Amino acid sequence: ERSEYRRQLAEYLQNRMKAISPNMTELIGALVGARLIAHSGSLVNLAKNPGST
Amino acid sequence: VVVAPQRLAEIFNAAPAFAMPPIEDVFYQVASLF
Amino acid sequence: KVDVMIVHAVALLDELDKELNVMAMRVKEWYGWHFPELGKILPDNLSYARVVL
Amino acid sequence: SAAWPKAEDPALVQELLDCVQQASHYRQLKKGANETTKSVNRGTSELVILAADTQPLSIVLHIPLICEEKNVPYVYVPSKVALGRACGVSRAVIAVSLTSNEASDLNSKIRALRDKVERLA
Amino acid sequence: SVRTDAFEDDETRAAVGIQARAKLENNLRLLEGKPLNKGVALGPNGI
Amino acid sequence: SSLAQQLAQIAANSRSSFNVKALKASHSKSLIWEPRVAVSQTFAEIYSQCYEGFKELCHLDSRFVPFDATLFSAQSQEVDRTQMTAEENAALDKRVDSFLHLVGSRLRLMPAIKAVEWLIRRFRIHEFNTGTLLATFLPYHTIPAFVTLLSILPVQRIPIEYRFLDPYIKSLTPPPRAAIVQQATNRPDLLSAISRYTLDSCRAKQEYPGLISFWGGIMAEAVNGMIDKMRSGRRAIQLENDHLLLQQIGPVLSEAMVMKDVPGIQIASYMVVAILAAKGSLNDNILTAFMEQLVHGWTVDTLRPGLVCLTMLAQHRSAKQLSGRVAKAVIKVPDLVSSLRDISKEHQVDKLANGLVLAFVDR
Repeated sequence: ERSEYRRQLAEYLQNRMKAISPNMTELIGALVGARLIAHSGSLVNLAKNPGST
Repeated sequence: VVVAPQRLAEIFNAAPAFAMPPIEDVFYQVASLF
Repeated sequence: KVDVMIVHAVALLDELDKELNVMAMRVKEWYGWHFPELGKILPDNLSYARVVL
Repeated sequence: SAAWPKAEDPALVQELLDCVQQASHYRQLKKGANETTKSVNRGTSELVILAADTQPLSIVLHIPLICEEKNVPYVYVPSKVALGRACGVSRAVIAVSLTSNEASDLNSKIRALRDKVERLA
Repeated sequence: SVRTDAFEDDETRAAVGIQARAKLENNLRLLEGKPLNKGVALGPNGI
Repeated sequence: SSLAQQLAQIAANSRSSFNVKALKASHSKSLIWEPRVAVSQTFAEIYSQCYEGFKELCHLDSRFVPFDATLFSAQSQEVDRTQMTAEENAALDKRVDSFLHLVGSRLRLMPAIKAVEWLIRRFRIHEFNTGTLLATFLPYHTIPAFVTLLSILPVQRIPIEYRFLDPYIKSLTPPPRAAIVQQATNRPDLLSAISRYTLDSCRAKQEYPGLISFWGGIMAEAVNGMIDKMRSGRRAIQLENDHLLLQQIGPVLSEAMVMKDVPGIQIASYMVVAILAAKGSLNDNILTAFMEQLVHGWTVDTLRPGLVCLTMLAQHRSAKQLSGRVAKAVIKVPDLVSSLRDISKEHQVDKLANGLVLAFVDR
């Protein structure tokens, strides 16, 4: 049951990240881009950082 | 006609020998480059 | 769309994979007493839980 | 559009790009959007110019935020190519930042220049 | 690309990421599919 | 080290084996297996594995029944190559070459690699026919089977054509066609060796579009690089280089343009001629020779790109009107002005139409 909840949570985060930043999804994907969002905190605070960062 | 060779290399980079487009289409790419 | 459910969503994916990993190994031993060979010829915990079921 | 500090082509753009070139000859110049962003976030920046000829201007719209936070003047010139060879780069520089030191006539020119930018904003 | 998504059907909203995929994967295969360093060949006698 | 050089040349000339280290290291080579598994393997076993694969390829095509009669026969388990006179080694290399021309299309399949692995592990085609075997695996120079070939290939029985593969044999990675095409520019020995192969498989109607597209690709970028070399601007040097270029490429195109039953390599030769008139500033009599042969080697299936080549050739020709046979077959073109308008949407057609209508004034 927790594996099924993993599957639908993964589809949730994929579709949600496609709705929030489609440029990110059509570069590296929802998981990796979502973890960048999670590190810096937010989308504008990820956008305020340079490319080396 | 001055054409840098790397654009014709770019015509022949992807889809190596098999799974390349047929050479009517590849020739249209080449003559369209020229 | 909002970003706080991104960061909480991937946090819940991390704790989800963690707790599913410890519960998965928990059923590896927890059935592994009655039948030990299943973890040896089956490495994957998903197919392990399906064949234990 | 989003270029509300638009510099005017009657020689304010020309004095901007000329001071860009002189700061490039005094090595006081951080070129490109990422290095501009590093100079503003680190607070070394004394003035910052952007280019409104950006093909999607969203990719330089992020630095007016942190320039409003660090309280440094920013202004847009209408050509990234003019900014690019104003720097002396051989590519298109999209957004440039120019710092200062304790004592230079260049620092005086930065002072009078962001006095004019303050007359815009 | 994240700067475009953060300051503004889905193939016009995703108009930066597709260009960066094409350029960045084409750039990949021009980096990887590269010839080695040019080496002389020697015969049976070292000729 | 004079005697060392003469004996070294005898040893690299030596096509046989005389110690047990070299029976084991010679029988060890294989495409499919590993060395440790391939050493201790008799020939009835390898014939079972392969001839399963050759049953499969005899189901898949139909021209393999005479090679069931000779090469993959039940009697060919016991045919040592090195105890055979040179008429027998010549005839056996004829049947080996014709079989390898025949196989070279389906070569990504495991039944084809099984049949080729019987040719390697008994007849030692990797030790007696390396030009044809490198010529057949060389179109598939990106698949890993080409690298297994580059690990069973003897380093100093390889033609000087194909010796660019030496760092790719040394470090087991497949080479790029940047390297293939670059040594095809510098060595005309290589660029003829590819085109000696591809035209040889088309006189027997054994072509395939990876061979056609591969060859036309190498001629394309290769003749581009050759024209960029052969330019000097010194008048007598560029004259002499234009003559040398026509003497290198000339006969290959001269059969390929007329080869009507292979419309593929017909179109590829149209392509290289179009590159050659486009970038190479060849003289008007040479361009009339290309136009007249293009006109003769003419097919319903190659109508539409051949018209584009007529537009290129006539467009870069410096003289004004065409010559004869070109006007006659372009009369024999069915939808002339409509096809030339469809071409003129993407090309320039006006000097071709001017040479036509001016020749019609002169008829």
